[PDB]
Amino acid sequence: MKLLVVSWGDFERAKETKYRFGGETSVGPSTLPILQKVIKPDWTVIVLSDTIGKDFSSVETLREDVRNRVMDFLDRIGAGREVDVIIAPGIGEFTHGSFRGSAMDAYYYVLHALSEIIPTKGDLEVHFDSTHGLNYVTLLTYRALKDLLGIAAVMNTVTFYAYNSDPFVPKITKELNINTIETTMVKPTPLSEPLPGFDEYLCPYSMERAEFVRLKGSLNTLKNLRKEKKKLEAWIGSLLFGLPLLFLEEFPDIGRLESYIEELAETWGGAIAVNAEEKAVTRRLAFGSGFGTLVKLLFQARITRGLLVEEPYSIEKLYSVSDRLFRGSTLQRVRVALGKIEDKAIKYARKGAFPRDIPLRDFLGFDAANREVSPRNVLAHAGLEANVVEVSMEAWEPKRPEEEAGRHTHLKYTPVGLKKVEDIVSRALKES
Amino acid sequence: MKLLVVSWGDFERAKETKYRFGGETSVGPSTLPILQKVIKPDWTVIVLSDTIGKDFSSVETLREDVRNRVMDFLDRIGAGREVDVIIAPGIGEFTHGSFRGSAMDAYYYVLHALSEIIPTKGDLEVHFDSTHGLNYVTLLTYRALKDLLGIAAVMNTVTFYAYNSDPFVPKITKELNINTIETTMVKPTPLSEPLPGFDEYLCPYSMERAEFVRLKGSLNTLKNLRKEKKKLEAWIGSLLFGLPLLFLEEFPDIGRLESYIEELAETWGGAIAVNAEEKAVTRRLAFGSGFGTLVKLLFQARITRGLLVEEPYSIEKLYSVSDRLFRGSTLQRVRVALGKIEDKAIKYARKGAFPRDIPLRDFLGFDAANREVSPRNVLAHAGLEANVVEVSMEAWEPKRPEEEAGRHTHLKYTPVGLKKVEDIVSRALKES
RNA sequence: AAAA
RNA sequence: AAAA
Repeated sequence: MKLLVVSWGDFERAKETKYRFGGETSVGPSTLPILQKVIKPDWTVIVLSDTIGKDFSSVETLREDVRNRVMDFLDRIGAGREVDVIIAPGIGEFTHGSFRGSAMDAYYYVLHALSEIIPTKGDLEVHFDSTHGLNYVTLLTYRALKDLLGIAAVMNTVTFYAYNSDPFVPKITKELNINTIETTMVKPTPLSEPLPGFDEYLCPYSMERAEFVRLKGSLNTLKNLRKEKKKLEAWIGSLLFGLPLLFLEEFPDIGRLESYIEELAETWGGAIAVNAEEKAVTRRLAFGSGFGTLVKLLFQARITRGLLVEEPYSIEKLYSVSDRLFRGSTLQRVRVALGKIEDKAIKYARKGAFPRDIPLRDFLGFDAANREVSPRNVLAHAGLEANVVEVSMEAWEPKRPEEEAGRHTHLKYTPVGLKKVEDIVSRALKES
Repeated sequence: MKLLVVSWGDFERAKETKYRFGGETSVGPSTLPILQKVIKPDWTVIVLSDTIGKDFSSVETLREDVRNRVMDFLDRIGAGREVDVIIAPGIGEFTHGSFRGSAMDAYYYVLHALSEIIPTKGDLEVHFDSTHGLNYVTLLTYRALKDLLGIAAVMNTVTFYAYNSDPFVPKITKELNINTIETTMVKPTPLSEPLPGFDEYLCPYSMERAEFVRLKGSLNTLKNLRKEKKKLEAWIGSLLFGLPLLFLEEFPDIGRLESYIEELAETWGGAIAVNAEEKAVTRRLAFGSGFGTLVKLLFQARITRGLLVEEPYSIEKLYSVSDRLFRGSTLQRVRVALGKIEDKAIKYARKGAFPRDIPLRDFLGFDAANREVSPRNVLAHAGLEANVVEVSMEAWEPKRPEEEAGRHTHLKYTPVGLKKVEDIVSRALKES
């Protein structure tokens, strides 16, 4: 899949020039037609600031004005309708109207929008044009794109190309080359932050205390998050630290994560004030880092949901999941931890023993004496510490016990064991 | 250390305006004075494109013209002269001049310059202003700065703030807010790139192939680097995968890395052709990703050189190096590996026995079953594999042997063991 | 609890 | 080349 993302400012103010790109040439006010002709992408995203809009009767009319002006300009330059348009919240005082709010709303808004567009299945070839962009929208869009692509790179091959034309200068420019400014294979970077404090999801920009306190207390989302926070941090730590059983057992509820992000986004939306008379937009609520973390968390769950299975969870599944999630010494750590349990399983099966509901301590033949659960042992043994894991082997008639034992031996956390694992992993994440 | 980095284009064409920032107010053509007043940095860096240059016979004439116009503008506005100016290789055709080369040279040049300015001891508070920047020079400078700060964060606390003013509309705007667009605690990111093939240090942009193959063959750098490559990759993998003994034994020669980077940078500099009459700059050689990797590699060595000591290496020294360098399950694996060696050493010291130069396999009491060195066992056990490591206890009179064994027990790779480990770690870095 |  |  080939994805073209372009950063635009006041696109209607661009002068007619010509562009050079992939040994093609082109005449007009935009790079987008020659980029589409050479790169031939499956999908195009246009990112710009709402600060070009002029219809101040309401928020939906402002977006409608900006969107009509993009669609009119696409027909003019001949670029086709097969496009997504991200209308980011911009800032500044202009003659045609006034736009106020946190500038970082643009990062959170674009991140949210891109998280619903970037495919969560298959390889990605991503092309980014900064040519026409505002400094601030371009930098925040670059950053949001890189953050989600780093997460998609845990499951899939992700390549990224950046473009920028030579500087335009009126009255002297004959033609602009579209330069390559980046060519990267994106490294896998799983989410590596805890969920923050409840002061950090939605922040007052210009809303008084009575309205904010009442609004913050009205949100189901912050109530339900208080309750799941430690479970979600447990899951984040499972990709970061190499804990394949914790990855499956703490796998988040995607419907639930959707409704948290929906409720925060539409509360941010409802707090935007549009004054038709003064031609002022005030974004009275600002997004905080916690909204960004939730968006990334949902995206990471969509990227990895292919690996989630129906319990019970076998050694063979834990190998299979681990091969997709983990690399380097992390992956070898997991294979050493799983291998020790698999070896004992092969020996039991060889002698027609099939233990059920047995603590991992007993299965491995450890001392009943060492039942304290340390951070050190939970983290250094892929989360499979002998005092928190229970083992069950299915009974079968073995023929090749060395190939068969692994799929027939199931592991789960004990109820008590899970809660101690959750505490250790949550705590290790927060002291990163 | 507080560090201010600024991104400038045609700084002289900016209009007088009012800036708001940190409760202060400033009237001027530049953000720089109000940024310096409010942030009070220890050091300022200005990054701009050489494509502003006017009457050039030579590279030195180009750079003098540009530097002199920056110093005129600094004096004219608030700012002082405790300033580095990075004059970056830019691109495009302008009234006064024509600049041809790889646009990505700006990234490698700014990365090289910042690697010689950003301090490599102590915490970093870094401020980045993009308001006056060219789109392409701004992204490449942001990226370069983030790449180096990620390495610095392995050893020190690094915080990063980015700023961008509201958009300027000519003749209309009056006051401009300087907005915050990023606040970040920079995550530790050790270098995760292998050194590339020998075609990726310097590439012809505009050079005859006879001239290029002759230059290549004349470079001591590429000859020496052919010999050192696997060793340098072993050391990169040691921080990445958690191998504290390999980190000490393969610690690279800083004087030689300096020499390789200066030869590549000097060669790129001399391949730059200036035609006085047609006012044309051609950078005949482009920097490749391998110049980037050598710069990051020298920086990560400077950041970590305070941890290095001479042989021998105690279990106590390896705990402390691991405590500074490693986190999560990587550190807890180091501690378990080292702890098993210490435990066994206490048992020997209790019996008054002080064995020397003994294979780790024999020291731990391993049998004969396997003597092969698997990537799995090297990477999963913090590079302390049983067949490649030799243990020496240096005899003392034990009183509290459980407190004393760590000081007096030393580990070393065997000469044959070091080679296999290098091959395994080098290959792991290249696959992942 | 031979690589727990 | 502060809405190429």
